[PDB]
Amino acid sequence: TTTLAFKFRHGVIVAADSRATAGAYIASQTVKKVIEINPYLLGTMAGGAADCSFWERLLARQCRIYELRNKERISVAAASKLLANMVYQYKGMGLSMGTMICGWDKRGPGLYYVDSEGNRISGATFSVGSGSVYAYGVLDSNYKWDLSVEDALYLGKRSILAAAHRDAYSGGSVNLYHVTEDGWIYHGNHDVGELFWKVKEEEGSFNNVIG
Amino acid sequence: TQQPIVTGTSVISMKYDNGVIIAADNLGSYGSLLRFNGVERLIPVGDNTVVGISGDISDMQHIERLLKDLVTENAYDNPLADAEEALEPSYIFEYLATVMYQRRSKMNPLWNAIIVAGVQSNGDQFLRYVNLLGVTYSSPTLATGFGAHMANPLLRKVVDRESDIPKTTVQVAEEAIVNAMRVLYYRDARSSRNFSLAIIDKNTGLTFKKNLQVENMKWDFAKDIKGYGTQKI
Amino acid sequence: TQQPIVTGTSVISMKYDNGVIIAADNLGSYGSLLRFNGVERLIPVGDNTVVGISGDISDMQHIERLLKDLVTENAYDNPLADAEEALEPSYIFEYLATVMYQRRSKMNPLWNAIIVAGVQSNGDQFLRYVNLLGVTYSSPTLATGFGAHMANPLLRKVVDRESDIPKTTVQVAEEAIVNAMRVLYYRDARSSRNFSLAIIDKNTGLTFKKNLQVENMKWDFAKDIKGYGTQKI
Amino acid sequence: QFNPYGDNGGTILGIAGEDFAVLAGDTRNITDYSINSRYEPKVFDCGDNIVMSANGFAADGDALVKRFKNSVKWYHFDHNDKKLSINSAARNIQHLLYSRRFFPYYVYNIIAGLDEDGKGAVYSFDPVGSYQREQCRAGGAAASLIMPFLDNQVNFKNQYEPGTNGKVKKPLKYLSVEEVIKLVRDSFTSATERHIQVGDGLEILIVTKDGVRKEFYELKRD
Amino acid sequence: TTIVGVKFNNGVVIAADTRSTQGPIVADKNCAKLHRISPKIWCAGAGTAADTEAVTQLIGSNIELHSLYTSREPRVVSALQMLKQHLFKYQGHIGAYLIVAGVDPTGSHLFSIHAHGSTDVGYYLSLGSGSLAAMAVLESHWKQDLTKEEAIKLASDAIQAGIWNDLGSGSNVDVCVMEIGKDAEYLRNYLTPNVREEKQKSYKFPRGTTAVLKESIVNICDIQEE
Amino acid sequence: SDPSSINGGIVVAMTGKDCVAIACDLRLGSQSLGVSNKFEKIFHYGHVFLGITGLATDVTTLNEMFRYKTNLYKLKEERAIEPETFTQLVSSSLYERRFGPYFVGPVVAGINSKSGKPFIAGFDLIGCIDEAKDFIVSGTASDQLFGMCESLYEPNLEPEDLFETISQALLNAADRDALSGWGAVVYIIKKDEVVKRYLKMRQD
Amino acid sequence: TSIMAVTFKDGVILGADSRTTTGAYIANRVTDKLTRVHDKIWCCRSGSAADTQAIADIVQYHLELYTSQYGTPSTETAASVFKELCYENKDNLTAGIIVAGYDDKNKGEVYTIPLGGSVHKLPYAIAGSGSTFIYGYCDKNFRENMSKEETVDFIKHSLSQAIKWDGSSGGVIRMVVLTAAGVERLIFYPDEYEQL
Amino acid sequence: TSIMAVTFKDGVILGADSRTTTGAYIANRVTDKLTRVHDKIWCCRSGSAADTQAIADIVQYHLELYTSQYGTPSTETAASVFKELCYENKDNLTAGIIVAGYDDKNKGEVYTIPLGGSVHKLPYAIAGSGSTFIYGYCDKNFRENMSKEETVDFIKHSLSQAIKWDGSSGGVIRMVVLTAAGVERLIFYPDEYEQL
Ligand SMILES: *[C@@](C)(CO)[C@](*)(O)[C@H](CC(C)C)NC(=O)[C@H](Cc1ccccc1)NC(=O)[C@H](CC(C)C)NC(=O)[C@H](CCc1ccccc1)NC(=O)CN1CCOCC1
Ligand SMILES: *[C@@](C)(CO)[C@](*)(O)[C@H](CC(C)C)NC(=O)[C@H](Cc1ccccc1)NC(=O)[C@H](CC(C)C)NC(=O)[C@H](CCc1ccccc1)NC(=O)CN1CCOCC1
Ligand SMILES: *[C@@](C)(CO)[C@](*)(O)[C@H](CC(C)C)NC(=O)[C@H](Cc1ccccc1)NC(=O)[C@H](CC(C)C)NC(=O)[C@H](CCc1ccccc1)NC(=O)CN1CCOCC1
Ligand SMILES: *[C@@](C)(CO)[C@](*)(O)[C@H](CC(C)C)NC(=O)[C@H](Cc1ccccc1)NC(=O)[C@H](CC(C)C)NC(=O)[C@H](CCc1ccccc1)NC(=O)CN1CCOCC1
Ligand SMILES: [Cl-]
Ligand SMILES: [Cl-]
Ligand SMILES: [Mg+2]
Ligand SMILES: [Mg+2]
Ligand SMILES: [Mg+2]
Ligand SMILES: [Mg+2]
Ligand SMILES: [Mg+2]
Repeated sequence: TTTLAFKFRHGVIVAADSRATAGAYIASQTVKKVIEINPYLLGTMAGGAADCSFWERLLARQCRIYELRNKERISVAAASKLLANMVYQYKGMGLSMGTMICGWDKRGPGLYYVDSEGNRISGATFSVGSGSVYAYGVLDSNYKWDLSVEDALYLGKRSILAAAHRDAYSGGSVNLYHVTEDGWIYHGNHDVGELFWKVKEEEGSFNNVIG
Repeated sequence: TQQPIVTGTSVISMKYDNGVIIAADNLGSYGSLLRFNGVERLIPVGDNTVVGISGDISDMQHIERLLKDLVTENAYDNPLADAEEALEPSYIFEYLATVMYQRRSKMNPLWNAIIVAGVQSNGDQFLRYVNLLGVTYSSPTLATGFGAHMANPLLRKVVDRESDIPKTTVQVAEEAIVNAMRVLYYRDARSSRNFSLAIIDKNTGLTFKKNLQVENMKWDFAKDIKGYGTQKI
Repeated sequence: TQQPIVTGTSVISMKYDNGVIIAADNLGSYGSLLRFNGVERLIPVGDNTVVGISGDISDMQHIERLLKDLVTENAYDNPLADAEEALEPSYIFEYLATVMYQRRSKMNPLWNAIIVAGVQSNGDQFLRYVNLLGVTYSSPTLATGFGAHMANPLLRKVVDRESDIPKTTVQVAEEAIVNAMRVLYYRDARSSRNFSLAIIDKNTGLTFKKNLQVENMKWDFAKDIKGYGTQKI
Repeated sequence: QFNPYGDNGGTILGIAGEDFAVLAGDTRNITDYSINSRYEPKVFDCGDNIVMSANGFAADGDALVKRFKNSVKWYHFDHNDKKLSINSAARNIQHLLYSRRFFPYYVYNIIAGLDEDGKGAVYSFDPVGSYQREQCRAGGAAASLIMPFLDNQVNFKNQYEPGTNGKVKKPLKYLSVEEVIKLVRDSFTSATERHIQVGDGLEILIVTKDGVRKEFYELKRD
Repeated sequence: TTIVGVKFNNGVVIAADTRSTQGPIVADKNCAKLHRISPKIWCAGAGTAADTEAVTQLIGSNIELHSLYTSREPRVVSALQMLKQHLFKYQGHIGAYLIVAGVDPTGSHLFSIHAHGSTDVGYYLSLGSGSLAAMAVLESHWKQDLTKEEAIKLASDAIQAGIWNDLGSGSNVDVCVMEIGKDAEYLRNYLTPNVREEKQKSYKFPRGTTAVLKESIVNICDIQEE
Repeated sequence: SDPSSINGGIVVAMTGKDCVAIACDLRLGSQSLGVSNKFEKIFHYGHVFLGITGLATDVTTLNEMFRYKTNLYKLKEERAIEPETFTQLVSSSLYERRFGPYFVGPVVAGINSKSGKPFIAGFDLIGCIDEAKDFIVSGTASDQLFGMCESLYEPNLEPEDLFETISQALLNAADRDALSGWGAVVYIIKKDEVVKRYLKMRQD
Repeated sequence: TSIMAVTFKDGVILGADSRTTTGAYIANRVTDKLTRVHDKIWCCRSGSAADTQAIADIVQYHLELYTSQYGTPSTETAASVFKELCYENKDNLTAGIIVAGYDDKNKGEVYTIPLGGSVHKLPYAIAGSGSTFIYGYCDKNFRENMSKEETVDFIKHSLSQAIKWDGSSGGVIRMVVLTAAGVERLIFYPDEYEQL
Repeated sequence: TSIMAVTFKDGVILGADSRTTTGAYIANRVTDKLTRVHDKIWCCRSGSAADTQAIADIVQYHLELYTSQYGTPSTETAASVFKELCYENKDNLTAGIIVAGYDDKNKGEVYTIPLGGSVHKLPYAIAGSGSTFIYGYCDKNFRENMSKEETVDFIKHSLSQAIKWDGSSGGVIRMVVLTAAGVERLIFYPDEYEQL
């Protein structure tokens, strides 16, 4: 996998590839690694597909009962912490999860990294997965706070592409999301095969590759 | 988790036009030691089912008791225990298969391979296999252990598919089983000459044959074999 | 590196006023199996030395051949081979000790424990031990294997230190050795009743006794022992 | 040491049409280099126009199917004979699988049927409950042999329109049941040639609004 | 693999299947497991494929040189002895399991040979993963004083048992008959009971379907004159 | 750790009517990392073509080795080596390292200059020959290639038809393998003309 | 150990050596391996000394309680109680037991219970490390319906050989005769049985 | 395996079963384990089939070369050559061999060579996995200076029991008689020896 997310002026961008692997064998290439917890909350998946899917779906149900008892949408911090405490019970037992809880709440846009090891970190920029290391190069070099929605969406898309190209266990297609205070907005599924050639021509990058 | 101590080898079986046949030798081995020579590994359940068991003998004796108790329990408050609500081969098998899978799921298995052979109420032939892992399958011929490697090929020459079953008589089927038992005696180092054979026919019922022996063996050609290559004397 | 297969148990020995005594049973064990009942483990070298060997019997037979060849080689171009330039116990021992240490240093040992017993030219008693590691030591009493644990305590009651040697006669020393061999038969699970005994005296020379048996055993008290605690019948 | 798992071989294949769905699988059961059965059904009609096949370790596959069939039975009892939709079954199966996250069902699992809009649906599961709706999916021993062929012949991957030279793709035209069954038979005939655990027979279950139909074809017995 | 050897009245016959595996995958559907050591000495091989070939080519080469040196037709016992000593020396690491048969001035012979260097004599033998399925047939149908035609039938029936019942064996049956006073007849694909059925569809593509970037002529010829 | 899957790669060869074709991917990796998209795995010694998959150092080494041996063969024999003869030389050379083998999966392809007969062959890492009539596959996506070739292939294909068949077999197999791709090349070989085509594929 | 039990005309006779070992050291040379679980139901013990003692003690408790409620138990019943313990605790035990008893109705009966916890009713039985060496001798020399004197000689000769070849067997030969007449203990010393 | 060699009045007789195994599979049921290293010096082979064949072949070569230079070798000499191979290569071999031969001077002689490579001259010898079960029977029934017919029956009965109890032993009983009269091969089939 490659997944990323970052805070900025106009909310938070969330992007991810779609490849699923079983050794060298590419089992699927149509996997949704972004889970919609509520119209204002997203969750990313990396590592154990089954683990990430189960626990984040179970979290979405915790976040919903919260809204019913409290007449109030759960905060990003509280949601991230419920997950963290849930997976902490099974620590050392074999769980493999690398997630980011992205959303907009009362404190503005929120972004937390949560994993099966026990980490829970608030931050403006994250990337988790086998291809995260490639994505960080593009993010760190081009990331501002004063970024337009159009340019921010492109950055997250271009970052996954960088990783999808180099990392053997990343690719397929890019799923984009933009989270505002009026909720998240899906910005499509983009095949890396087609996207790569397009970006190569328009941007001039990947000069080493022939096409 | 354990290891098997006293063991029973192959159990072989096949379907024929009117029923099923099943056979197994009378040996209880203790590693390489052929310890117990009078062990019955075919266990009838009523007059319509025979359970053939291989593997650990202590676990076999346990299963034998579960089956005996099953008959006792089925008769309780059951006026039709010797008629419509009698035990069927399919009931007996599913019970065992349930137990075997539960025991493997607790990491404390019954170290056996079992073949349930019988004839149902409607006259249909029943033949199904189950083992220590809870794995089940059915086929026109079934065999455990070495029999799977040596007997099945011979029995599949008689009944290669489902459509060959009606064409196969009891005389032909028994002949094939008896031949397979001879071959296993030639080639299986944990087998015995003495064996038991059971036939469950939809017309003539259950016939249980004990104290059978492998006969018509070929050994005479051994006298001409000398050395391992170059030796002449 | 290997493992011992066919093995010999304890060899026991002690000094007395005029010489040395050495003894060992006639058994060649094959694990828990008491395979070979006629094995001689005391090997005389001339009329002044006896080498007692325990451990691997194939390695013992090898050493036995080295010693036989040593005698042959010493006689070569040696007019005084049966006199002044005859083989001494100290020569024979140092040779073996050299071989044992060299073999362990190549990580391919002779899997034995050896006691060389004899009387020197000047009448001095010789008694020294060597094993598969090349480890050597001398004492008024010496024993290998189980004998080290059971025989030495009994023999050290007769000769506790160097000054007790002149006070110890051949009749007393032999009596102690014979008693120790009985105790080892009671208590060592890899021992036999039959044994050989050798005396090397500075006056009467080499006396080699074969086909000795452990006698005067106590077993009668066993009849009164019943159960393991509470049982009365 | 006791090993609670085993490998019974077998291969399965699900393809979703526009108004139908197929679930195919070979009928061969094996341990190591021995054949247990040449005809041991692996694909089942579970009710409510849903077909299912779980295998690898036969004993775990039989148990999962048995449990899901039971889940359908109790869904009717508890919710007024309501029809269990394919998406609801998929989610239910996830929870059956994850209930043994620390002693997994050692199986590949595929279900097929029709969605609530009447269109064909195929869902794929990993041993611990990660599931995906797909158009085409093979599972089991020869999954890696078959899937690339289906990427090419069902989704027209790496196929472009002549004359344009890589500028315009082959358009995604839907497939008929007759065209799909051809791909299924060719897939399994090819897998039988190069995989030793695949052969003997091929059983196909087709699902339409009218119900569930079966088709059986022989395969090589070597 | 399944391989067998059967003696008869005036000679000996060997047979083999034609499958070669790489795990659960079939690498070759029509592999040739019957090897010629000398004109009238043939061996069938099971185990590590390269080893059965290499060891056979080597001993066959040395047998040919021996035959030339001695001005005699090679003997089966010579091939047997040379093989077992070679295999014993490599202590089983050369995974060749062979059935060696042939006719020579001494008569007809049939031996088996294992990777560790042990040999066995018999009237009927079987090696490989399907050896049990094949031996079941041989033990059921073999008799003394077989004819050539009866022996070929028995041998191919034994291989078929392996083909059908053993997953490590499949495809076709190869046979080689070595009769006294005759040329050895090598019957490649004696039986062909596993032909693939016609495919339902043709997957021939329209020309221009594949996207191309560059084209170029490859110069395979040498440097030219002028 | 597994030497045969560190660098990744695939090779496939097919026969046609009076023609042969051999193809390969262009990827060289260090496990998950992609290092080069120009690592061609097909070499030729005169009119005989050799594709090699597996450990890249051994691929490079064996090419240099067979170039060495075929150049000497030619100087002594006064003629180019043929595919049947070259196939035996590859087998001989691999088995001489029986107990310290090159971690490779070679594939030979060519047309006998005298008989005009198309020829392909495959080997395991220690030298066993697999002489096939239809096709040969090798690499990390060998299972995938077997599935594509066994269903797409039909005998007696014309050069321009064979090109499409082998290209689609390679491309779709590579797209189901993480360790294969990053470009592809196809050689179409006839008795006295050889065309080489680079394919356009997804670069992930 | 070397243990055996043999049925004969008038009942049954149990036999055993008297050696218990810790490696090659003989921890006790006058052991009594023939233990009583009821008046005329005895057992021969082989394997772990601790395990076989613990088992025999529990069985004696069960049969004592059985007797208080239901009267004298059968030899088959005693063998079943042994089995239940040996089978259900097979993972944690190392016990090879031979059960022998005398009824007036059933007369002499012998049941052997090896490691797994299986039960086998036999005319005679042998067990222990030393039994391996006398399978051939016992099979050739055993007859049914022997006399008391013939059966004593059969056991004496059999255990003599077992002791001769097995290092883990030795000492005295103990025997227990179970008949209608009562319970007789016999003992035979090395000087007697070694010269056979 | 089950092998034995027995000296008697007129010479010596070798005996063996015919089973060779690969685990529980019987790879050959008509094996000839009685192998000739010289005209009247034979051996019984147990252990690895490959190792014992390689050894016997080397010994036959050594004794053939001995004979060409120094005339007929003694049975002791043959046993020494076996020993030298088995002892010096003990780390890499698994061979249990019994050497038997007939001289006119020394008459019948038997040497056994177990795993370690030690040599033991005996009146009779038994070896192989199946020998364990007949130590008692053979010790009780062996006499010195038996007749040919008595010795054949002794071996037949002994190997019959060994085969009966050992799964690694079976098939036919082969025998080789070594006397002044010459060399006689005997064979006994299951139907004959099982009913003993
Ligand atoms: C990138 C693509 C890889 O790092 C991402 O991290 C993605 C994240 C997405 C899918 C949410 N991760 C994977 O693709 C992930 C990698 C992985 C595999 C196994 C454990 C942890 C991480 N892949 C999976 O989770 C696959 C998804 C399947 C192919 C749809 N699942 C498996 O491989 C399953 C799960 C196994 C399992 C996990 C925990 C306990 C028990 C079992 N395993 C199998 O299907 C068995 N496997 C089949 C292939 O042959 C080998 C055996
Ligand atoms: C039946 C079919 C199976 O028992 C027969 O016994 C045949 C015998 C005939 C063909 C002579 N045996 C095989 O087909 C044999 C089975 C086998 C496999 C592995 C070990 C021993 C036996 N198959 C082979 O030998 C193949 C032949 C190829 C397909 C042409 N070779 C391999 O599988 C090699 C094994 C090489 C080897 C080296 C050292 C010791 C033992 C074996 N394996 C590979 O090539 C796998 N891998 C591919 C990627 O590159 C790295 C190696
Ligand atoms: C013959 C000897 C063989 O079958 C008999 O069966 C007799 C039976 C009579 C005594 C009941 N068996 C023994 O004597 C028996 C043999 C034995 C040994 C170890 C395990 C099982 C059986 N010996 C013992 O039980 C002795 C009795 C002590 C000396 C009083 N016990 C030990 O040797 C204990 C055993 C502890 C144990 C280990 C594993 C499983 C169960 C129990 N061992 C030790 O004290 C340490 N010992 C010495 C160093 O080597 C390790 C063992
Ligand atoms: C009886 C059986 C026991 O003492 C006899 O001694 C006979 C003697 C005659 C044949 C000389 N011995 C055997 O039959 C002998 C038993 C044996 C087995 C293993 C090691 C030593 C002795 N059997 C064999 O030697 C067979 C003969 C082959 C089948 C023709 N060989 C094997 O079993 C080989 C030996 C490899 C080996 C292993 C360890 C040490 C030395 C050699 N083993 C295998 O092929 C492995 N086999 C396949 C996979 O399953 C495990 C067993
Ligand atoms: Cl005790
Ligand atoms: Cl042999
Ligand atoms: Mg197949
Ligand atoms: Mg790829
Ligand atoms: Mg990638
Ligand atoms: Mg003793
Ligand atoms: Mg036997």
